[PDB]
Amino acid sequence: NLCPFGEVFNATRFASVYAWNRKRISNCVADYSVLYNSASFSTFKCYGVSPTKLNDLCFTNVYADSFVIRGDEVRQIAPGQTGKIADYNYKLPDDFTGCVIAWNSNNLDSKVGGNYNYLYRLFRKSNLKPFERDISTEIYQAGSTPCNGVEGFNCYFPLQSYGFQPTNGVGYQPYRVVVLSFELLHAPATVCGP
Amino acid sequence: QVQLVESGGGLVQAGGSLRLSCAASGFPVYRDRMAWYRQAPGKEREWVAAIYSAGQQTRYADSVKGRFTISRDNAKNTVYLQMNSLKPEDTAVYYCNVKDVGHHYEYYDYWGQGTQVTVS
Amino acid sequence: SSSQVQLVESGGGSVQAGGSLRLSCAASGSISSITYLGWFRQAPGKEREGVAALITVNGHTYYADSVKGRFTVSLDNAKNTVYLQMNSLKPEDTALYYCAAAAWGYAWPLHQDDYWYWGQGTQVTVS
Repeated sequence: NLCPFGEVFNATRFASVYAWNRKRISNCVADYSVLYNSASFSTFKCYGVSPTKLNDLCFTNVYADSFVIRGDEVRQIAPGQTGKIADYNYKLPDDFTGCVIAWNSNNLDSKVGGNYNYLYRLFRKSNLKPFERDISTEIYQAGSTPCNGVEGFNCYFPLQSYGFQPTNGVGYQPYRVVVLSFELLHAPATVCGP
Repeated sequence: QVQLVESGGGLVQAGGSLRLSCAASGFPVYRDRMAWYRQAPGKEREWVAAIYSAGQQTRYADSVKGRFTISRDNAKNTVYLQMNSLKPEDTAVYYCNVKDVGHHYEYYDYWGQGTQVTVS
Repeated sequence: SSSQVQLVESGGGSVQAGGSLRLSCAASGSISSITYLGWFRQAPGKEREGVAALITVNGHTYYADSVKGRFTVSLDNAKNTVYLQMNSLKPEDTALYYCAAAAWGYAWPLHQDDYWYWGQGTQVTVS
């Protein structure tokens, strides 16, 4: 059984970063080299392991999280980061073992007149936990007074739409991002290389 | 460049109705949030209604919760506010509003000129 | 000093506009762990930016727009040495040039704040 990475990487539709999607990978053989050597990604960072040794390793599980952000935010998808993306949308553990893979997706996510379909969370009472997912859509209470389900003074909608315009600079562009997380449990390893 | 134009207000005797229009250009009308606000003479700008692309689709202030209905039209890139059962208390200038984020992660609030609604 | 990768760069100097130079960067240590070679640049009064990059396993290259079509980055595994051929030089290329090597994969654009093994920096002047 070859690991089904095309289903995640070639998925026709990607989630907004606040409702990021997750698939689990187990009991298969992954060929990382064909992803790494592919020339289809502008970022392929790894944490905890060298990308050149991935085909020699075995893991208990793999998790493929995927979403869309802007390019100039791919640096926030990494342990120890801060800001709205890492704090209210997608947090990585300090001891993250995995790899982050990102690419400009104007191919599929460009829209004449603008694409405002991708959203990110703006406010939160506390920071996310590593791999927590907040998809709620309740009004955010930024004051001592309850909001009672409506906007008002100190009461704001918590999500913001990216203004992906064809005219934008190279950093304010839609980037599809896939995070492979390698599970290092004290268990049999079911996902190995060739 | 982003642009919002309100239209459709005017003079109405109580119990009447109007349909305010917000013509948007520079951005698709399907997006995170489009809101309608009120400013009466002497008072401060008041949030009235809003439509969203995630979560509950429409929200309304308590004072208009059974009388107004907000809707979007993607063909004409417009957002409508149907106001029924109008009262003198609804008399104000009506604005539509969107919040955009920019290249430097800054937020800016766009508004139109507004339309006057007078009820008697 | 205690880093398992050591870069020594050379080939700098001055030259007149329209001329060419060839910077070289020779590594010693954990050669096989290096995944990515980036050339950075700091001109007078500007931050250190990214000029060019080479993915070691691939040969794939990236170039900033200010040097696109004039600079060429290339690899030599016989000598464990990466090269930056700078053609059609103009005075705005006057800068301290740095080579840097990563082991964590690759990422474009280059970013100073990633973890890099750094070279010493060789001067390049064009008038």
